[PDB]
Amino acid sequence: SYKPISFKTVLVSPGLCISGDVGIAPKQGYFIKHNDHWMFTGSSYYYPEPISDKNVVFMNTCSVNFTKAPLVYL
Amino acid sequence: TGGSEIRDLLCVQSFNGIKVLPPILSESQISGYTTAATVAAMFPPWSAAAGIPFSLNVQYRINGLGVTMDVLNKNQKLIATAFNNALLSIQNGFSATNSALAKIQSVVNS
Repeated sequence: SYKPISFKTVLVSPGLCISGDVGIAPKQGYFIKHNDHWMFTGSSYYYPEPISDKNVVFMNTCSVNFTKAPLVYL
Repeated sequence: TGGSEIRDLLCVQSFNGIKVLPPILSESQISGYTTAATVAAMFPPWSAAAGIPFSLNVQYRINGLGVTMDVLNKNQKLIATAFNNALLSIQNGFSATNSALAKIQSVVNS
């Protein structure tokens, strides 16, 4: 069995609206803040990776309580 | 030990050597375990709900059946209202002659 031995506390987000009412959500992980731009992180190992479409489930519209950031493009 | 009633069966059984010992864990502890599991499922960190907010978990579970995501987050208020209504109905349904109570009184009476 896989087993962690150390931990780190970070601020996460389950999704965000990035364009004209579109939604993105992580496949298995979270979105984290790093200097005014968001990156994906796996849910069992802390490693910032750039925003891709292979780790993101697209949405036709985002939820009302998702974070708002028109700056992120995809 | 101290009483004025004689038609009870449990006292006669206990005096005749037949006795039902309490379990090693009290039901208060098991209720605390179920409460802890439910709270960890609901509040962050979402341990029992695969690390995601509960409403979004309901949204994704409904979407996986075939429901599109456009109508899901535009019906979130009525989805939560329907979930609360289902919880209240399943709460109030135990007052009638339900089937779960049929099993519980079945094992007790057996």
